[PDB]
Amino acid sequence: NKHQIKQAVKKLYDIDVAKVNTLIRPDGEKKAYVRLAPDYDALDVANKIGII
Amino acid sequence: SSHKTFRIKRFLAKKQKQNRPIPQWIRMKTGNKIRYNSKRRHWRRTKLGL
Amino acid sequence: AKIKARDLRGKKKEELLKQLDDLKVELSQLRVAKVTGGAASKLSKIRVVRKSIARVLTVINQTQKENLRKFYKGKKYKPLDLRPKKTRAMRRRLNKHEESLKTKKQQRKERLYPLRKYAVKA
RNA sequence: CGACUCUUAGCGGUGGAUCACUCGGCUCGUGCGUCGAUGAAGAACGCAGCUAGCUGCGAGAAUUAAUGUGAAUUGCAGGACACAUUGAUCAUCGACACUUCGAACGCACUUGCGGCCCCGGGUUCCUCCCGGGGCUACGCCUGUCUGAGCGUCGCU
RNA sequence: GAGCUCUCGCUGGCCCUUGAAAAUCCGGGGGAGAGGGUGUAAAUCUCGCGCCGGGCCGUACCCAUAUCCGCAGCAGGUCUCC
RNA sequence: GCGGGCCCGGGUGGAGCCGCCGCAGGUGCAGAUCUUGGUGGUAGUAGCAAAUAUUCAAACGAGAACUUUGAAGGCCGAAGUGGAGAAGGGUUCCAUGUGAACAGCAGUUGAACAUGGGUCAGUCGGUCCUGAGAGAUGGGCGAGCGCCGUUCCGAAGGGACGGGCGAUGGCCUCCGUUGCCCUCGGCCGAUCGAAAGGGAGUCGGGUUCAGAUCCCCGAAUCCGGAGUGGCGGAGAUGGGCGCCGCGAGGCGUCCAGUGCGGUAACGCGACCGAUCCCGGAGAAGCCGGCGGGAGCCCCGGGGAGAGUUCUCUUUUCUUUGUGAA
RNA sequence: CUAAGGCUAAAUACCGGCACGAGACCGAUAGUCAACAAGUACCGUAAGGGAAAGUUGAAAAGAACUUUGAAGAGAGAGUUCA
RNA sequence: CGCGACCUCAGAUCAGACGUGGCGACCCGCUGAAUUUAAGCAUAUUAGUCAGCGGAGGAGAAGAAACUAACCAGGAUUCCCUCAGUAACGGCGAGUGAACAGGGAAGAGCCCAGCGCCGAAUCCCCGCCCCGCGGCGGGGCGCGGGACAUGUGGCGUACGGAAGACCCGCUCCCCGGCGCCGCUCGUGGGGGGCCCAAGUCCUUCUGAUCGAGGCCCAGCCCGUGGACGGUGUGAGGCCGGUAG
Ligand SMILES: [Mg+2]
Ligand SMILES: [Mg+2]
Ligand SMILES: [Mg+2]
Ligand SMILES: [Mg+2]
Ligand SMILES: [Mg+2]
Ligand SMILES: [Mg+2]
Ligand SMILES: [Mg+2]
Ligand SMILES: [Mg+2]
Ligand SMILES: [Mg+2]
Ligand SMILES: [Mg+2]
Ligand SMILES: [Mg+2]
Ligand SMILES: [Mg+2]
Ligand SMILES: [Mg+2]
Ligand SMILES: [Mg+2]
Ligand SMILES: [Mg+2]
Ligand SMILES: [Mg+2]
Ligand SMILES: [Mg+2]
Ligand SMILES: [Mg+2]
Ligand SMILES: [Mg+2]
Ligand SMILES: [Mg+2]
Ligand SMILES: [Mg+2]
Ligand SMILES: [Mg+2]
Repeated sequence: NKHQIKQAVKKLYDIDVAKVNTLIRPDGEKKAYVRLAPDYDALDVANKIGII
Repeated sequence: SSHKTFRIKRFLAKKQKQNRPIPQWIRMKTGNKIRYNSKRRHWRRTKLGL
Repeated sequence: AKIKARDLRGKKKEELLKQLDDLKVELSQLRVAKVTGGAASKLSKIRVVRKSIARVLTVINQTQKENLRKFYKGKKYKPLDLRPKKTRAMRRRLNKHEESLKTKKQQRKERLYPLRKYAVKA
């Protein structure tokens, strides 16, 4: 659920989430857009996790 | 139909994932008798009669 | 780097949980590396980490269930999962004490007229 | 001598007949003769570095543990292992684990709505809310508790 | 501008045809009860702001002389709006 | 050798085979509109003719009647060959590349093939309600799987307020929870049944190769919670009496105070209240006539951009606005 | 003989299941439909219907390289006893 | 006006258990036809068969005479041969059709109600202690509960039984654990794992021998091992196995 996704992201990446938008892809996998709070930057955490 | 249920969507997703062709490195195995997927499904014929 | 059950048998529960957490973090990082190209060496570690996680969880579960069945050893009523599971019909079978049970009439007959050993032509 | 047409022969085409091979069938016979509410048969969905099908497996998901054996798997890289080490693969398999439907069990089958307890986030039980854990089907036997009767009786 | 379409509102005609149920929301009749006692309280079908949350599923495209059904890119068939 | 057939020569072939004495059989094909598979004449033949129509130049490209670009000529002529949906389809959608096979010519093209990408919601719908109907329990039948029936041969509501007791928890002040006792209580059959019926609440601009009333920006709104009430405001600060003080005003006491205005329809930001009862909305057919509002069309002009100007035309063509709350 | 009460192994059957053995049986249009990714592909709304399809070589040693062609395709060369 | 027993009847997310479905070759209980034959067809036949329903196990069912016989009698049930295509049934047509005795395979008998005698002498559940507890038992300690006199248990059932009288000789069977020696017939019971003989000998063919010739006797060695399969053909001795 979106609450579970928000809590999991918060616990994993030590981030605060504004909102989460989810969808089911036409392959069986669930895709979620995690909106970050204005205090944190998505590019910085993306560099930290390794994706760029 | 753009108004599908969850079960139908999962079924369609599984069929779509199964529709892919056979990888090439399978042919290089020792005991291999397979040349093509032979189960490819097109959307014009064999209309998946759900 | 190999994880073996022999070392995990004696480790405390909290140490095993911490090791499981570390392995799960490593597996998540391996998945992130897998979806970002990565390398063959990185990709071959996914199975190793998955099997290490399986070993840690197997040790945890075996130790927990052994302790739990040690606790219930002696109690008349035990949890269903700890009861012996042979078959549906074999659990409905007699208790092995009633099969040996004999009525007073049967015991009287057997005691009074036991089967004897005999031979002929002499 | 022309072209076309007819017969025969050599060679070259279409086709896969015949023969020889066979990890497959058919028939007879021997021993054993075992499913399930501690959740059967069957079905669905997922699981491999590269993986469609078959086969195997169940979020511990191409297998975990233990035992036996003892140097591989292999289509390619990667490699764990020192193969003077419980030690790679295999076979056995007695420990653990075993998603969703399904006799299928809170109510219906949309994966939608609920109730009873405990813990954590929020609290400093405060009820909203969120997450996790255990329960909540029918019939029936023994026993317990709480009950009804202008049923049969006894005292006041 | 009897101009076309949509909408709102009056007024009539027809029935031996009289033209849906439930969820849900609201108003009214009563006063069982509460309040503090002379500066305060019980109440606000909450008057104006202020704080927190709203979970799950579908969402691409065709919708038809070529993405549907007729063995097919078949002169056939297939419910609507502008 | 009459014959059924057989023995040698040559070539190919690469792994088993035959004679004789007996035994046994799924043992001999020209037909059965026989079964399966393959191949001919027909035959390079019928045919590639329903719905007006194409032409020029350039580009890519080995290759152009069919691709793309520009120009010209046409058609569909707002009940369209336009723009969006429902059922159905299920990746056919988007980008890149190939031209093996398919698109009854071709193709540099495709809905073909191979790689990747793409569907973001409290407000849009399912989810809630019931309709026609379906279908459990109670009951009855049936050898039986089951069937009949949905109120009928039922001890059918496990809910609630007010009071009492008992217990725990939390500054056992104050409250919540649970258990018991008293009390109150009609419903009408569990349940399912509509993405076009009923059903509170979101719009404007921008944005992608492909998604946007869903993403971003900016403005709102509905429902639920709100304990310790976060605030203000309404219940609200009236009169009499006895004193003090020039007065404003201050003190003590008796009370009133669950609002106010208008003759009226009714109005004012609020303006105690239970079990119970009544009513309304939801909640209604078809057709005719008339009137109001909006969108579009029409006319007289101002601007802005523009085709014609060999003659005329203060010219003809396009645009000229503001969301919900 | 003593009904209207009850129990009991053995000699018996076994086209399903588990694990074995054998054959005067068939040898890929045969033998089970299925020797192979077979109750699979595919057909029908459904109950259901249901195939075709084995063989390079001892060893891939599976034709490097040169040349024409855009390529499919050829000409040389090479491997192998072939 | 309430309380206390009993009888009938409800509620449970009350404590602990049990049934549901699947397979179904063989088995048991029901239901149950028409093709077909009769050269037509209606009784018959197909046929207690297929189809349908329900219920188990490793087997099921049956089973120890309310029997067969009429003999100088036999003696539970099940299966084989024969009885026997017979007695009998049947538009006496087509057709259908057993049983007894005899020979075998196997062989095993028993228990209640009632009738009566024993102080319910009987059984289930919960607490504690000891043993083992992975097919939850045994003993003891509980004025701890319940069931039972609307009848539990002991003796005892058609072959007779019970109690006394007194004739005769005398006192081991079963259950639950603790361990132990013999490895218990395919000639070591079952399952699993690791192993145990002998040419790659000399020439010669071939792409490659497992081919051919020869080697103290068909030839060199083993043989209680000369089955089979693999290995570049056709291998007792190359390898796994084979015999023991
Ligand atoms: Mg079609
Ligand atoms: Mg007795
Ligand atoms: Mg769309
Ligand atoms: Mg067309
Ligand atoms: Mg022609
Ligand atoms: Mg026209
Ligand atoms: Mg259109
Ligand atoms: Mg496209
Ligand atoms: Mg073509
Ligand atoms: Mg409904
Ligand atoms: Mg065949
Ligand atoms: Mg006849
Ligand atoms: Mg006839
Ligand atoms: Mg006839
Ligand atoms: Mg009959
Ligand atoms: Mg019996
Ligand atoms: Mg007899
Ligand atoms: Mg005779
Ligand atoms: Mg008695
Ligand atoms: Mg061989
Ligand atoms: Mg050999
Ligand atoms: Mg040897």
